[PDB]
Amino acid sequence: NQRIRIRLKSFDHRLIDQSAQEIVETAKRTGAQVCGPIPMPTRIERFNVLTSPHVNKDARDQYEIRTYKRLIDIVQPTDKTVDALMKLDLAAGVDVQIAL
Amino acid sequence: PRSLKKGPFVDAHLFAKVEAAVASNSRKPIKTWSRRSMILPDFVGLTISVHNGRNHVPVIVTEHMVGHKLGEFAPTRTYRGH
Amino acid sequence: GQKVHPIGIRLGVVKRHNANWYANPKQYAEYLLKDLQVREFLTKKLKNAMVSNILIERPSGAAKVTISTARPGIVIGKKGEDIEKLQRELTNIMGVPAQVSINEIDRPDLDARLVAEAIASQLEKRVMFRRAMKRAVQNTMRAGAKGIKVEVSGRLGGAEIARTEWYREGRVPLHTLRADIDYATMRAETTYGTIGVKVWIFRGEILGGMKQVMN
Amino acid sequence: PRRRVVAAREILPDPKFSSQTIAKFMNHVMQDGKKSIAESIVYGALERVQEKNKVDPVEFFETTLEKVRPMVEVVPMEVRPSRRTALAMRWLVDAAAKRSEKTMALRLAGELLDAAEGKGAAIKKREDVHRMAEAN
Amino acid sequence: AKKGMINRELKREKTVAKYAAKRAELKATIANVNASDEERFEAMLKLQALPRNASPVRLRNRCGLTGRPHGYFRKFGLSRNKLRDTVMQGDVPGVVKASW
Amino acid sequence: TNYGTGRRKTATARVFLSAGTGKLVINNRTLEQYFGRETARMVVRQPLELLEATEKYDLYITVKGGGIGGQAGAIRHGITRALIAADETLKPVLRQAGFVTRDAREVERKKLGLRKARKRPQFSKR
RNA sequence: CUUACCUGGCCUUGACAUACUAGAAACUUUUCAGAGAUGGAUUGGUGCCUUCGGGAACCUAGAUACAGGUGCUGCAUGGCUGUCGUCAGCUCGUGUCGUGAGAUGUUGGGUUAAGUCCCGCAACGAGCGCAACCCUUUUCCUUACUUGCCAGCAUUUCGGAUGGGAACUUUAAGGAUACUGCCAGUGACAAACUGGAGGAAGGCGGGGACGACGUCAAGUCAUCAUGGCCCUUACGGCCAGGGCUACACACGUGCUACAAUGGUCGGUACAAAGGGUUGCUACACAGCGAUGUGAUGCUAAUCUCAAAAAGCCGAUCGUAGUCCGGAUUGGAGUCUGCAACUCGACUCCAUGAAGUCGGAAUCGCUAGUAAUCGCGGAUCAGAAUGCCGCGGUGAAUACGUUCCCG
Ligand SMILES: NCCC[C@H](N)CC(=O)N[C@@H]1[C@H](O)[C@@H](OC(N)=O)[C@@H](CO)O[C@H]1NC1=N[C@@H]2C(=O)NC[C@@H](O)[C@H]2N1
Repeated sequence: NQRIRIRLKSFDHRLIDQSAQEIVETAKRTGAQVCGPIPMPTRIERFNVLTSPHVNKDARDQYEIRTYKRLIDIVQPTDKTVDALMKLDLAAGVDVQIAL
Repeated sequence: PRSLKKGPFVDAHLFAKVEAAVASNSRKPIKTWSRRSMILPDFVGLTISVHNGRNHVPVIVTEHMVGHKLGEFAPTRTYRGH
Repeated sequence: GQKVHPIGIRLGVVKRHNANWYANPKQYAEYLLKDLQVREFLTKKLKNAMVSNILIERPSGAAKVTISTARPGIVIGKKGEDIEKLQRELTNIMGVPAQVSINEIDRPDLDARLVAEAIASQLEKRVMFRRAMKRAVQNTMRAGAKGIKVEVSGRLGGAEIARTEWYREGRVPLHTLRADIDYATMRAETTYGTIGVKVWIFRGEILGGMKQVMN
Repeated sequence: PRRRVVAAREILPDPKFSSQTIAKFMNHVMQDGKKSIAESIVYGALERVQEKNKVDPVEFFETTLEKVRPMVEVVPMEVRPSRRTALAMRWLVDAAAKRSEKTMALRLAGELLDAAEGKGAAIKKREDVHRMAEAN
Repeated sequence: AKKGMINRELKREKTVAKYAAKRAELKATIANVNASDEERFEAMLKLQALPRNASPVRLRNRCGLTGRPHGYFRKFGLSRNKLRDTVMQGDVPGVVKASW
Repeated sequence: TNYGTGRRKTATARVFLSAGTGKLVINNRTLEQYFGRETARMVVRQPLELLEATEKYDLYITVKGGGIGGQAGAIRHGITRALIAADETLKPVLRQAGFVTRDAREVERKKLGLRKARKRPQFSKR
């Protein structure tokens, strides 16, 4: 039972899509079979910040930050695939976790 | 109130003083700032000066007082009417 | 009469972030605090090197600081010892190994912060305030921007009653979200208090959206 | 509205009888969005009248509404047809609010029955309005 | 804030870290049921005899830049006044204006 | 054998329609044990009553999300589009009766400085 | 604690910065006096780099320039914010007229949500505003098939539970579509306006963000910065206890009610969004209960908060200050915390106040709106009827501009 599984987290969906696309294209080069990417539900968190220094309760900025997630499976991988993926260059703004 | 499984709370510096007074027979008042200590049976018959914010007011402990906090007998606010 | 921040409003629309890293919720605060420390340190240390933009990346346990400068010789040093010294100081500050990359601006007059710094320096060098902003406006317009607005506020000329002057030339479409507008602010410290300087520079519209910007 | 002319909304026919007038009566009865409670009240009021005198509920309601409709309002002016039904319905439901008897279903059935014969605060309201109109 | 208050917070934060291990051990002893009631009672007395600043209940979250004690926002470590400026000039990754 | 999808106020219904003798089932329950209130049952049954074909089909329905009214509306929409997929000539009649439109009304968000979508706090001059 | 205020106890180059001088690694145990701040003893350790002459870290001791100030001036200022007001306007160059301040352009007929668009004209041309580009929701398509899904087949402990399937719902990236596009009138046979078909949607489909030149010496020296003034054995700094929670009264904003369209008891359905490793906890046992103990999964489309409530069915109460209401008070407890007296939340027993729809007057709202029902979060050891969000059920009325306000 060999199946690599990769999870990606980011604050920018364009960057996360770039990384996932490039990862699957790298794996197909070594020739293993790929399932995904599977988009997972996005986390959205929101904050209300008073803008005035002293007193205006109705004057606020509303900010949000989003966490995007992607999941990929590599099934029946060859010997080249594992070290190629581990060699793959890290892109800033994206967190990648690899599990056996 | 404080949970029964924990037992009563008494400040250590007040407890040592009251125990010394009990072991001796001093009639000198004890002087404390510990408004939060609860009156135990050993406190009965003694004189404790409890701070109220500006002065230490004297309290003679009777049998009924046991179970209350010391600060209950030294009010902190002054009111005489409008 | 209060205007939204021109970069804040179009962040994530046509403009990217000066910080680009991911962190877990329990590391976000420490990362952000150390990044702010780095910015505050670099501003002071390169006050005289025409630094405009600082970009911070954390790929994995390491930091890449990109400094956009118009005087690369001063920042790098005669032999390149200064970049190493800066790398050591920033490594100490961040607690992780750090590296520095220089990005040279080709046209300083097209940049918002450099122009504001020049106006503020002249104002505390006691040049009459109306000459400095006309000079900056015509310099940028000749450099080839599509518009510029300049504003100065405070005790202009050492007067008792403070006031606000401004001067605009060209196009400055603030409400158009896809417009590419650069903005900066500075403080000039004079004998009679603080004077504030604001600059807007418009350099055409960004077509294709953030898909084209490739965020 | 000073700018434009609004269109009255489209109320749906009642499910169990298919009567738009009965649906409107339900909407006048309902409070706080409790359509089920309003429907229970309306049906309980209809069944009492059907049992005490055997008429088809739809026709009986229409005929009683026709009796209760007022021809003049509030300087008399003339009412539009929709205001006729609105005013008649509102008077019909208001009287049952003040009537005796404990439950509202029977309180409404009492007014429905008595208005058919010609006694009821709803009809007295129409009477007073027409006395005022003929006075002016 | 005044410099005295900022230094006072640092002193409290130092004392807490100084006594954390002993405080945790004493609380574990109190929670231990196998130990004798006499042992638990002495553990309680030692915990009550520890210095006041060792208790984490006395720390107050302050802005990392200014020391403001109101409007803290744990996720960033900054109070609202500095949070708004740093966000709006584009130095906090992932945060944007929110509309929905 | 034919399929329809209906939506109304966060509720979604998937409807399978086939030839049969009036067997209708929702979430492995009968209509009367599923919908307690009775207007909901007419809302569900309307599309077949309009076509006079109550006894000519079997309906297998699954619904998720929303409340009792929204689920009934979604089921009605799904039945209508399943019938349209079955026969394209019934669409004029169904559109005339109005069952084809997707009701796009939804809950308005709460706004800053307001108690609700539109309601304001009480105001006073002095 | 916060804390800036009061009472009392203390320190003086200072709790914090730099420069000068000397000595010690820095640090560490245990104990006594005291309310603590502090003071006095008692231990162990004595480290790293080093052209090793020493240096670095850190502390202590001395000296003066200084530090420090939530002290004053928002009428000396920067930055930031409210308001007219999402109101439709506001300006410039070159010409021409006038001794001149100034004027024209920007005016006049339609039309629009709009200085939006068409026509005429000593004016000819530009800029900021309006619209659009941005987010979200409504229909369809492609990519993607797990932790999410179950139409067809198979097993089954009838639990998508299992083998399987990639259909459907969903998740979330990228696209398509709506443009007066077509038909009938209207207008000047301009702009534009009124009806119809198709279509998920028809004339700006709904909501959000975005705030023009300027006004109010509007607000903030207590977020921060900063000119000037002022204190510096005290207006600076440390501590314990108290106060910010007082109470003859007056006002603003809310919550719960005054009941039968209801209260109580039993049975039984249907959400969305969000939080969780110092955390959330399945399950079992103990307790009337808040909770306690053991134990299991979870760094989460996987496990959990979690019971949605109003709703539906059956019973009872029969208009009473009540089987309405739930204030106040006596007694007994649980939890957080070093510690709940002043001054926490919650649980159980008992008690059962005012209140029977509210004077003159005044406020919100035009549709998934008002009304009503529950659910979540930030702050946070604990402490929401406030604030910011989420869905469920779901109305009535608009003839019109005469009057009130802008
Ligand atoms: N708590 C108050 C503290 C004292 C103030 N801070 C002192 C202050 O500000 N003086 C200012 C200051 O000399 C300067 O103003 C600027 N900007 O420097 C001048 C220039 O007008 O005006 C003074 N003020 C005035 N007020 C008066 C007014 O309105 N009409 C009449 C005449 O008396 C006016 N002048």
